[PDB]
Amino acid sequence: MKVLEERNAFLSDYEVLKFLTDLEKKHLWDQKSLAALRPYNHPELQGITRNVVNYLSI
Amino acid sequence: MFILSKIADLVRIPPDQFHRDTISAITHQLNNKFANKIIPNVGLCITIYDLLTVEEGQLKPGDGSSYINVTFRAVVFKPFLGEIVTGWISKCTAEGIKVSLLGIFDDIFIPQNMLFEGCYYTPEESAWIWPMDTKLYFDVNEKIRFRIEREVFVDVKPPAYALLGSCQTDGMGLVSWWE
Repeated sequence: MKVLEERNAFLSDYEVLKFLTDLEKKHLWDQKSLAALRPYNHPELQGITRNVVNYLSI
Repeated sequence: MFILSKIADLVRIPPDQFHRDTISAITHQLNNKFANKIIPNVGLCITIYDLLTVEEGQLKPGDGSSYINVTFRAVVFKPFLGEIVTGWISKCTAEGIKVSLLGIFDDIFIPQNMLFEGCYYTPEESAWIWPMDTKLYFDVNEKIRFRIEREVFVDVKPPAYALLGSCQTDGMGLVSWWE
């Protein structure tokens, strides 16, 4: 494993909020789909993915 | 506060998955190794933003799994030097304040040599006080605005990645103090 460039680009707060939000969809991790429901197993990715979102939306 | 990091690495895809979207499979293996995990001397990796390049899968003579060299980018939590970050006071130790980005990162420490000139600790109330003529209290669980000062890495308490913060300028400190 090699790092080609630690800082390749800034992801704006919004861009993150989006990407992480659209991500929870592909894997069914949204308020809506969570209550209407195996979704993607990954507990850690799902884990932090939610927290980052709950942060930028506050 | 967030960035992307161009990285390269070898992945191992099991025969049990050769029928899956090869690339979606790769991404899985990466999150498997990096999602919410630290990247040595870089920072906290949140997930893969995208894949950039993939080679051909070379098989091993011992197990039907093909190995693949991949170049990708990843969403990394790596506040920059000078940035003004907002978090919650998680603990007031006699030597400083510990901050948190609620579930994101807990290794944010603001030491006494970083607070306002005069700040002292109180083991009775369990908090740090700030004088100016008139006592202001950095209390537990209150949003804190702090400036990031040092980026501390350690090849691997102690944590492989931590950050030092400050509160020495108008506006920094407990948020309820300047809104």
